[PDB]
Formats: sequence, C-alpha cells, structure tokens
Amino acid sequence: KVSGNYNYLYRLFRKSNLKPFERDISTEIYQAGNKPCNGVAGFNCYFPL
Amino acid sequence: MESEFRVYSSANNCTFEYVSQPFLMDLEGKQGNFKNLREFVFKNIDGYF
Amino acid sequence: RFASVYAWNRKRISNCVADYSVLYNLAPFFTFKCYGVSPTKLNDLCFTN
Ligand SMILES: *[C@@H]1O[C@H](CO)[C@@H](O[C@@H]2O[C@H](CO)[C@@H](O)[C@H](O)[C@H]2NC(C)=O)[C@H](O)[C@H]1NC(C)=O
Ligand SMILES: *[C@@H]1O[C@H](CO)[C@@H](O)[C@H](O)[C@H]1NC(C)=O
Repeated sequence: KVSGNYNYLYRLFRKSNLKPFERDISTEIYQAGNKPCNGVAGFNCYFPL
Repeated sequence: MESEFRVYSSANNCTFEYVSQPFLMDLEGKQGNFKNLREFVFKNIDGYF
Repeated sequence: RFASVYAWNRKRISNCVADYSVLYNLAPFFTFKCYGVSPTKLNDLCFTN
C-alpha cells in the first residue's frame, strides 16, 4: 500500500537456532544478561516480532 | 459417565482439530485374561509424530 | 568533547585491531540501532580496518 503494508511481522533474534519444520507462537520480552530484565524494556529487552 | 467435557477452562484460537473413529476398545472386561492391553510408542522427527 | 553534526569527528578506516566481543556488550545500553546488519550480529564481520 501507499501507506505501507504493516501487517507481516519478521523476527531478528532467538536464544538458539531452531531445527527445521518448527513454528512458535509465543512473543516474550527478551532477557540477554545476568539481570532478569522481564519488565517492558531494557538491555536487549525488545519486542520479538 | 464423563462430565467436564471442557477439561480446559479456556481455549484461544485453535490451530487444528481432528476427529475420527476410536481404537479397538473392549466393553467391560473379564477378570483374568483382560481384553484391553494398550501398547503405545510415541516418536518425533522434524515435526512428524 | 568532540565536534558537532556538521564536522563529525571520525576515526579513519585504517589499521587498528579491536575486539567486537566485550566492546559491544557493555552494561549501560539505552539506544543501540543497526540497519543493514542486525544488532544481534556484530562480531562475525571484520576487515583490516
Ligand atoms: C521448545 O521449548 C523449549 C522450552 O521448554 C525450548 O528450550 C529452551 O531453549 C533455549 C535455547 O537457548 C534455552 O535457553 C532454554 O533454557 C530452553 N528451555 C528449557 C526449559 O530448557 C526449545 O528451544 C523449544 N524448541 C525449539 C525448536 O525452539
Ligand atoms: C465428542 O464428539 C462429539 C461429536 O459428535 C462432539 O460434539 C463432542 O464435543 C465431543 N466431546 C468431547 C469431550 O470431545
């Protein structure tokens, strides 16, 4: 669209590489350190898709 | 009798449902030489169950 | 204290060995952004400068 097809969502990070023919539905704010950054944002605490 | 048809209290959007004929069941059963003996093995490879 | 947006202070593309591992993983991160290469992948791209 001229306003942008803002419907399909891509991923850019995961804890480990996934085996083929596998799908996930869950979206959780990431934690990538010793501090359990659950929260809403922080050090590598971003929205998945 | 079997009450609690919805053993799950809540269900989100369900990805797939399957219904078919049941397995080789036996009604009741004589004490000694029981007709029912379930021998199941469950395996997965790359999405195949 | 370095220069402003018109004459931004650049360290030239020339010949010093660095370490992308510990330099990119500091604790106080508030705003990090990369377009072409994903921000989760910085270590495995290196040249002479
Ligand atoms: C299926 O779910 C499990 C969670 O139970 C995933 O296992 C996790 O994998 C990450 C990868 O680094 C680990 O950090 C977690 O510790 C694992 N969880 C547990 C409980 O050990 C698994 O990766 C999922 N399957 C796929 C294909 O992604
Ligand atoms: C059992 O099967 C019938 C199909 O006639 C369906 O309507 C019913 O919801 C099923 N019950 C359970 C608990 O799966």
